[PDB]
Amino acid sequence: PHRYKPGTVALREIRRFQKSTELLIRKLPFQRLVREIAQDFKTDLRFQSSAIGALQESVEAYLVSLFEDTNLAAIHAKRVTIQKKDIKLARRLRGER
Amino acid sequence: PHRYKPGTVALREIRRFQKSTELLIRKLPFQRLVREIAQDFKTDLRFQSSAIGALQESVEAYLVSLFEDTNLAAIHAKRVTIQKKDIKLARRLRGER
Amino acid sequence: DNIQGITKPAIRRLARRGGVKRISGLIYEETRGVLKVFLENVIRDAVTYTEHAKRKTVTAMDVVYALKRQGRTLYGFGG
Amino acid sequence: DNIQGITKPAIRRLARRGGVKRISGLIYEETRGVLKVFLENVIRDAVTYTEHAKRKTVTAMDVVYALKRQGRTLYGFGG
Amino acid sequence: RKETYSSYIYKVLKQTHPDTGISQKSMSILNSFVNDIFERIATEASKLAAYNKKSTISAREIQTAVRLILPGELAKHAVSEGTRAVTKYSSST
Amino acid sequence: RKETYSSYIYKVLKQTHPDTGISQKSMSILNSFVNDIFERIATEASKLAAYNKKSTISAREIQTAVRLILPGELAKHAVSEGTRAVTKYSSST
Amino acid sequence: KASQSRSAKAGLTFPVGRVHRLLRRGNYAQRIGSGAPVYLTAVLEYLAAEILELAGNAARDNKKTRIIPRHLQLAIRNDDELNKLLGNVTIAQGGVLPNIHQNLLPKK
Amino acid sequence: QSRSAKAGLTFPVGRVHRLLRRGNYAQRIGSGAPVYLTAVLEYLAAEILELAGNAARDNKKTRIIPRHLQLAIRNDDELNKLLGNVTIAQGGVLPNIHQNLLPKKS
DNA sequence: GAGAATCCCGGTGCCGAGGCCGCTCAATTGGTCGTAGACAGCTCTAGCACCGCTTAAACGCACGTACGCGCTGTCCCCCGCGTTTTAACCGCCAAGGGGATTACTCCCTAG
DNA sequence: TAGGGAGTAATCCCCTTGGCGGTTAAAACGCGGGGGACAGCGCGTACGTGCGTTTAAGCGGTGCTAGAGCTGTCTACGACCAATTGAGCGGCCTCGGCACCGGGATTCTC
Repeated sequence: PHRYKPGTVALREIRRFQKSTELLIRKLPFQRLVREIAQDFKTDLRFQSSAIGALQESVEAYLVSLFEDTNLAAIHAKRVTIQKKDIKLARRLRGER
Repeated sequence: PHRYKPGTVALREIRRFQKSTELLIRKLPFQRLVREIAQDFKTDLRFQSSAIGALQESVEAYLVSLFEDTNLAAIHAKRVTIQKKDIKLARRLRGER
Repeated sequence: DNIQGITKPAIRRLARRGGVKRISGLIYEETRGVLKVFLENVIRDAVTYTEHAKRKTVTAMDVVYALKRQGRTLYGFGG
Repeated sequence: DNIQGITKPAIRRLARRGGVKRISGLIYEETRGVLKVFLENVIRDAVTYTEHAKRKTVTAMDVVYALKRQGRTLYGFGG
Repeated sequence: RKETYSSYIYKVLKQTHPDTGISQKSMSILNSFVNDIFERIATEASKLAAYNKKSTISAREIQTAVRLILPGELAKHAVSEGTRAVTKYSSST
Repeated sequence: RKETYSSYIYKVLKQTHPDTGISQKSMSILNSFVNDIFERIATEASKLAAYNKKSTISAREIQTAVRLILPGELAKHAVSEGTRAVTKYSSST
Repeated sequence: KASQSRSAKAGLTFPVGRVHRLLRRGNYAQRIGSGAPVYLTAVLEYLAAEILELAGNAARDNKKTRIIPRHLQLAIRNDDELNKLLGNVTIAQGGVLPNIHQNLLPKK
Repeated sequence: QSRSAKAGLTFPVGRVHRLLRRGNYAQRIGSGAPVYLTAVLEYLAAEILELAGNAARDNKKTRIIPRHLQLAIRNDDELNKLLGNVTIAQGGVLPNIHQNLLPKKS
């Protein structure tokens, strides 16, 4: 059969994901995560679905901006594969410690 | 015939300026610079003496805060010498464009 | 299985939204770690706005005010 | 030639404050181009405060408020 | 009873694009945007009036706040539109 | 005829340290610190009062404010000492 | 005796009196002058008109007749003074502009 | 009788009440609220003065200098991120030397 | 093993950091009233819980190949140092231009 | 309808912009030398690809009840006003901590 070069259909997946505007995290594991993370500060806490959407949009923008910052720090380091020290450098030079 | 290794006296004077906290910028050339950069909008400008000292402290703090960041970018770049590309990545990661 | 409630291709989806090419395997738990240190700072401020208002449910208002605080503001839910 | 007011050993003094063993020679003019935009960005918000005060002199009182407006609030000269 | 700007901005869109529809979420973003802009401009003006030891807000402190906040060509177009509007309104004679 | 805070910080410093001297640049520094903390706390308290449809500022809103901005062990130290002062005032009414 | 509002006296479609109300009981100042709501209303007029212009051109650029938040996001992020003003705000359901680094392409 | 002495504090409750009421924050204002703000300002002032005093005695001086103030603010991490956006005057930077920049071996 | 280069101990004006009195506004006390915060009480939206079908998304094992990484040889461009030289800085004298402030007034903004 | 907040303006005094000049740390400039950055080449493995096999997300439907939210009523906290006393700003006065200078011990570096 006919195959593809590794890193060429990944460009197509990149342009598909950078066209598509849809949501990239499933709603029930995220709502379980935010409920068990809000249980620590205060019990018997109910939630709103609009608050769920606002929270998920905030964290989705946060990983997106942090992630091209990590990618730019990685190509800065004459490499293509990202590593954990790129994340630590991006966090340290972005200001949050 | 006593010749020092290059960088040892650099680190020693780095230590002396680490105990030091005085102004490292000459006063009158910086006064000339701020007058020639403030003349362009409304001429015949009177200046107070303390404003120039405040400008000195702010430019020195911004320079050292950028230089620690580009030192971190340089030591992350597996090098000892800095470059313009470290300075651009410092400005990109700190976010002043 | 709550902190790993997000799945392995979820960081991949957030990755390829970000224009990356090659991704390692040790970064997934580290991205989950920055999830933890981000959501603590978000929902501690959210629950301060919550029980200040004498309510035991979070609405759409206190979350966007919590987001308004640190300078990562978000539109769309301002009303 | 007045733009040549800032001198290269002063940039070296600022560099060794950062604790750097090796400095290349292009860093001086890079920092010159960096600083030139930077001080003009506070001269932008100082002289308009001065003009709205109906004053033709600047002081230590409006420059600290310009830095406090942009977001590097500085102590020592009041405010 | 709740307040929104929706009919005014709808009319602004019909002045330049008559055949264009609207998502309600787009009104939510743009209402938040105009409220946020009014927010920063108004507290910048109040802060500047508290600086000059004045108890009155007039057109000149919000003019200076517009010059402070907006970028330069938007600042000059905004003060042009504001000055022509306030001189048209001031001609009530 | 300006107002300073120098006598009170001098009294506090002599309460904690009976031998330390101080310079005037440091007094300007920490007067600016006190005014910055006061101003940030005050605009946050006014914001939380206007946000809860509330026309009076009472100690609950500054309690929520010093909960939300100040660091946590300083936050509960400040809450403890401020509540101690609150009961000291309400006892000695 | 009957006369209309100040908005058409200034020739504006945004409410001058509502802005005056919000400036009065928004506790920004103890005294509010007459010409301040007119100036602020005109500034909001021009800002909303320019944002609607860029949104309408973006919606024409996708061959649609409705304003999607994608159109608002691309109109804000494409243009650079709107990039500087709105850099710190994340648009709800906006997405990310397409960009690839030159070294990441299959250069060969 | 002074309200500061009634509340057991050494800070001018009347002055901060004046600054709060003629500062245009709310139409009405509380009575125990300036006392509460007075107490928390006294606490932060006392704690930063204690830290500056310790940073004075460890470097043999009986005088407070802004370098000692920088030494007092930067070591405490919670105070450091409290003032992560604040530039001090005549304070300097802490001495940190990178391990890769440190030469030789052992 | 030597040698710059530090750290450490002792004498010196000094000039800038603690008291002190004078006193002038600004914190304190008392009375009045009209409204706003608190509590009680009320109606329904909306949030939680669970059952069950569908299935597309996710885990896991297998392998193959670019890409991270270790080593290497090399220009060469930064680093220590001697020599001019050039502008920065300190002491100072004089001007006059610009900020502070007093003082009445009227208009326009609060109600 | 009212009243008090800018507005005008004049006057005093203070600081700051030029202009002196010496002298002196300090920058400019040229020169020897040494590790550091540069590309290049090989070794292996880790991430991409793929198919079989779950699984537990998603829809959607229903049932229940807390709790959001609006209204009514009350009364006591607080703005407002008039008199008062005291305390914190300031000019003035006085003296010792620290920088500065001089000279000897001491530690990395070569």
